[PDB]
Amino acid sequence: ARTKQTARKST
Amino acid sequence: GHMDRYDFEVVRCICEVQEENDFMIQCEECQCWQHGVCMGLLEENVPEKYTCYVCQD
Ligand SMILES: [Zn+2]
Ligand SMILES: [Zn+2]
Repeated sequence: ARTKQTARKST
Repeated sequence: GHMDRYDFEVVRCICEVQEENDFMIQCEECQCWQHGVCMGLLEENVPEKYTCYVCQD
């Protein structure tokens, strides 16, 4: 099962 | 129909939103993405074969 995470913009 | 009968990276949660939460997982059957916390999964629990409600219910 593929997975990803995020929290803020790419700066 | 939007599927084209192809398997694509498609954010389809029970939320009926393509929005991204802090965590998302992909269905092993149809490739769709979901908020794991909506599906009962976390980055701690990610299985090798998670089935999505659109496939498993
Ligand atoms: Zn959700
Ligand atoms: Zn599925």
